[PDB]
Amino acid sequence: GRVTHTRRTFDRALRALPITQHSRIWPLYLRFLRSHPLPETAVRGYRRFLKLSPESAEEYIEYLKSSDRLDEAAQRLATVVNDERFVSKAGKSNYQLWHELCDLISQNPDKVQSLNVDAIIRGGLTRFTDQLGKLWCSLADYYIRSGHFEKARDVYEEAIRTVMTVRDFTQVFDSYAQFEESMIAAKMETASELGREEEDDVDLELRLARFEQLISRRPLLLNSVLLRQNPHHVHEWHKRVALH
Amino acid sequence: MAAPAQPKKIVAPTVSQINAEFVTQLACKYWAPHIKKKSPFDIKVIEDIYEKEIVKSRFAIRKIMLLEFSQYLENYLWMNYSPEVSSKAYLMSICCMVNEKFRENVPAWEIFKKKPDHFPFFFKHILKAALAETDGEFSLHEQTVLLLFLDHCFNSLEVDLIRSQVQQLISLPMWMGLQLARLELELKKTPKLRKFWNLIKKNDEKMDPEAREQAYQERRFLSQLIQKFISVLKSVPLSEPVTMDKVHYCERFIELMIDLEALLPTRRWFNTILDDSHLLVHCYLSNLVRREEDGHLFSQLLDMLKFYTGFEINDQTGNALTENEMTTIHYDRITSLQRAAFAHFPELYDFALSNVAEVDTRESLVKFFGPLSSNTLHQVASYLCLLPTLPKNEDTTFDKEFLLELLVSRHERRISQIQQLNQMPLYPTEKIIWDENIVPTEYYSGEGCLALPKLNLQFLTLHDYLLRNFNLFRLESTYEIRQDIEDSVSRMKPWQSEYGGVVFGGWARMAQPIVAFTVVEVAKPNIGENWPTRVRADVTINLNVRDHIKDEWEGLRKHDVCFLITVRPTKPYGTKFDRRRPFIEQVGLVYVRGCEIQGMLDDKGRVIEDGPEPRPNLRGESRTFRVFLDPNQYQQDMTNTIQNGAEDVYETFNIIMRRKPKENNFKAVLETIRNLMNTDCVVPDWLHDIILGYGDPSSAHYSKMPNQ
Amino acid sequence: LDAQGRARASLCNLYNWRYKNLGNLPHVQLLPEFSTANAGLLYDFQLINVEDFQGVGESEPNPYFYQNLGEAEYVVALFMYMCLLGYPADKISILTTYNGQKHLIRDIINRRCGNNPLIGRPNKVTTVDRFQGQQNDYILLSLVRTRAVGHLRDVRRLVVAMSRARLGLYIFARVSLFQNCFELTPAFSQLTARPLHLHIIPTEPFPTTRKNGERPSHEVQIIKNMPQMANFVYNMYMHLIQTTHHYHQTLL
Repeated sequence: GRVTHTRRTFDRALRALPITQHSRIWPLYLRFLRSHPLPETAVRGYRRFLKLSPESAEEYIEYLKSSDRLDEAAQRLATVVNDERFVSKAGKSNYQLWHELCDLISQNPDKVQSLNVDAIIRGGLTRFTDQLGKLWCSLADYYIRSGHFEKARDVYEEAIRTVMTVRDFTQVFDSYAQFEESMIAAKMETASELGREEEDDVDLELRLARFEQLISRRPLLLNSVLLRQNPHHVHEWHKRVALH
Repeated sequence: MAAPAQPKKIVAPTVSQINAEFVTQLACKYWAPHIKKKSPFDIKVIEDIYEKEIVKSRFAIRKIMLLEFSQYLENYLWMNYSPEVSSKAYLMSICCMVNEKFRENVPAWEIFKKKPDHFPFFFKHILKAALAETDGEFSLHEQTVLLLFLDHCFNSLEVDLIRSQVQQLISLPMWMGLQLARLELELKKTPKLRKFWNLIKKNDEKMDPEAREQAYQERRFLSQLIQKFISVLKSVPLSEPVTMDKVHYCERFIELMIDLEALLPTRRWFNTILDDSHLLVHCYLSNLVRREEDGHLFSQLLDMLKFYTGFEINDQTGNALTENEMTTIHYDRITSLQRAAFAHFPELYDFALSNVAEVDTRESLVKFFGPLSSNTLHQVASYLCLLPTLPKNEDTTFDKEFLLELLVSRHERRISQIQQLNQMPLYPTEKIIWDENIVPTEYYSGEGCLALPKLNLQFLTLHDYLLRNFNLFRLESTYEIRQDIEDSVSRMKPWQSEYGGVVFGGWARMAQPIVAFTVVEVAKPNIGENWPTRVRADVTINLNVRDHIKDEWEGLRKHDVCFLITVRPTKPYGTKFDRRRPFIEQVGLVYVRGCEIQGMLDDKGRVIEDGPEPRPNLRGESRTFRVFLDPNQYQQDMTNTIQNGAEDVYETFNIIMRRKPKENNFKAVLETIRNLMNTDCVVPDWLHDIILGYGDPSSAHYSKMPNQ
Repeated sequence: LDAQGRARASLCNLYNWRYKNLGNLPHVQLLPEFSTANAGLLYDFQLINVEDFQGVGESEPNPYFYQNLGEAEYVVALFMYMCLLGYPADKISILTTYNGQKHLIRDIINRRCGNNPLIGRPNKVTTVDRFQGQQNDYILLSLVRTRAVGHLRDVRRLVVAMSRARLGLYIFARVSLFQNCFELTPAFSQLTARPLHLHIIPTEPFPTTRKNGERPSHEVQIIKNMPQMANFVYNMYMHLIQTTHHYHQTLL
């Protein structure tokens, strides 16, 4: 159980010998380092191996996840996602690694702080041209957790404006309606608990009326999406007037 | 139209000219130091100097210099000054000498320490004079001198004598100039100040009436001066010829407003009064800004004023506000406005049903608020405590344009300073290099304002500190770039050919004609960037020159900064350039773009690596260099080409210029400063506040450090 | 830091008034090099008034390329005078307020001194600013200007200029211009407390045994202006050649 002396003998073995001998040392030493709440030592150890073993970056990201060092995990995986030549033991695609990057990030605005989250996902929106409505909802989710509930609404209307399929539109509509529903219910509860200031009661009436607007806009938006696909669609123009 | 008067080189007067001047004869009779037998003090001498030499010359710099050389301030004015003998001529003469000393960058305040007790009386007369009516005892030009003197005082907070007067004007009691609704709002936001405010009122109730009224004038001084300025500003005509005294008064006033906002002890109290006065809205809608010639320097100062007023700092604590805090403060403004809209105003329900991003852009705000009636707009502004409450049966006395601009500018999304900096080109262009208001010539008299940051003793934040340094370093480097262009192109002698092409009748060691230029690569933007990650171009030149010059041009290494220059000369062959005339008009310079050397190309189009010597002897006389272009400038140039139908600047280059390596390091330095603004400047806490000039300056001294 | 070890106390007084408590180290009073006078010169420092030569004061052939032929010739004439007394040329450095005067001084040296084995070339001909950090035993300084003080008026440039000399500093100037300048006055009052004409002792060769401030055993000659100086040094140079040629002829 001599943790102190075991590391010292590893550190002396690394000092004594070439990098070839280090490659023998590191499988035992990284397995040793993981077994302790000594994250600074394990971080420095893991870093060394990465330029010999890219698959170990998955093990390091998993180590950072289990150590709750998600900010470091986000930095490494964003580097990995840019380093598209990466190799995975699970065979994961670069989209899935970027997806996993956004999974950790969108959950954790508080922990992740070194990164421009907005830029990264908008970068992804340029890169992953087919996934956009899902990325907007994940970007809105990040802004919900940021407490910028209005910015979530900003992203969902921005999503509705950019979307050009009914399939993507359905996903955005359903997610935004659930968001609208959840804030309407929250506004009902908080106005009853806190006592109704006149601006607070009006705030609830606004969000309901925005939800009333949302459902009534939905036929017009649905028709508009088909007009984005084909402006020449004279039938949809007649249907638009029919709604008007 | 007479052409504007060229900046005449102020040749400072010769000893024979000095000795012949009447001012020196007065000096020799009354106060000059080398004469043992001086005449006694006579107040009429001050009046005589003021009327005949100062006012009659229209405050001519050369005459003020002669008084300064005569030691008029040190030996005659202040030493004999008393409050009982203080006249208008006496008052104004002292101010002129101080401003002259500041212009010469010599110690102005040291003379006042010989009789400090007379200065508070002296200063109060200035405050009364600064509030004098525009048609009254003091002309606008004299007031401009007073504004400049006051600006020098507000920038001189290290002098206890000056600070003791400034602190009476700029403190929490000055908020008596605020609107009552505005006052109550701010005291509710910061409940601690509400306790102090009631104490202030209770203290005013114990003062004698004369000192109370005097204190009330002082606390309202800056607010009344703004109101006075607005009267002067509204008197500026749009198309009629304006008196320069109006322009100089307005420009020096905004300078004064900038310096109050650029320093945290002053900003903390004045900004609330400044916002409530709606100064920025009044200025941006003024006829003066719409005057391209007379208002250009004023507009640059006003944009700098808009910058400091909006700065990302918590005015009460002095802490920098994060962009997340700024975003939250921005959403708080819109949420309060959407709550107000959906409660009170059925016309705004269509506005309020939109989200924040749908409304918060400047274009959207004009779109939503513009159709509304003027009475409705005022009521919105009144609820936000920006204007008094509109009576239920009265129309607004404020213009609809004022009401629209007030609501838009309060709620418009700010563009981040970092984003503006990152979008900004690092190399200067022809528009900036020869803009004499931003990059002054060697003959600049010092009479006008300059829209330049000042490295003061104190800075608002670490961000503010870096930016002011950044700008001055860039502009200083730009002045060197100007000199390098002026020297090199004059030696090359561009003249118009018979066919309308360029023929170079001369040569420059530091600049060569471009044989071919081609943009080779435009890389895609990075994550989060609206400009290319990298732009590469190839520049071909012919080095049919002397060997030592050819070795210097082939000598160019990776990261060396060069300049691409476009000249289109309109002057015939053999025309001698006159250095006293404008440079651009003589050579026909059109464009200047900076570039960075990647290296010289071999015959296969590959970059020659900077290896240890000897470099390969390349065939014949022609060389091709691969260069990096400024991606921000390239993005702007392509945007200008597409949107405005401008010509492609990159097709026009006919000269490449190199600089001396010792001086050519500026771009990489600018990148480093820019990078520092992009990084959390973790200065040690023991050192941090001292760099900003706040706190106890001795806190980092070993006797105070706990870890001694 | 309160004690300087580099210049004479008399020279230190020209710039100490900017500093709170600038004194002298003990060796500045004890070592012979600081106590011995400048050979052939009455004063350890002097401000020499240079009137307009041929009616020309300063000149400006190109913008900011200031020159003063009258001061420049006087500086080199004093330089030649010192070398003919036996001063090593590496001990003497020549300084000026402007790059334009530096070029002019070099041109005069190349024509008159550069190939002359009895005089040689001075240690440096440069601007005062570029001389910073460096020092020499003797400094000759041309202030150039006759119209305005403005580059000298920055007292920081004056403090550097006064401090370059360890043992002697001789300043050539339009005294009437600079004496009226308030900021220059605390140092210039000491300079103008001494006679404004150059006082030489031509019968005292280098090295001297006379102490600084001791009254000379020999008659002091007063040089009123540059033409008198130039003619005197030329006659002395011709005399020195004649004695050397007679010495060679008697050896033959």
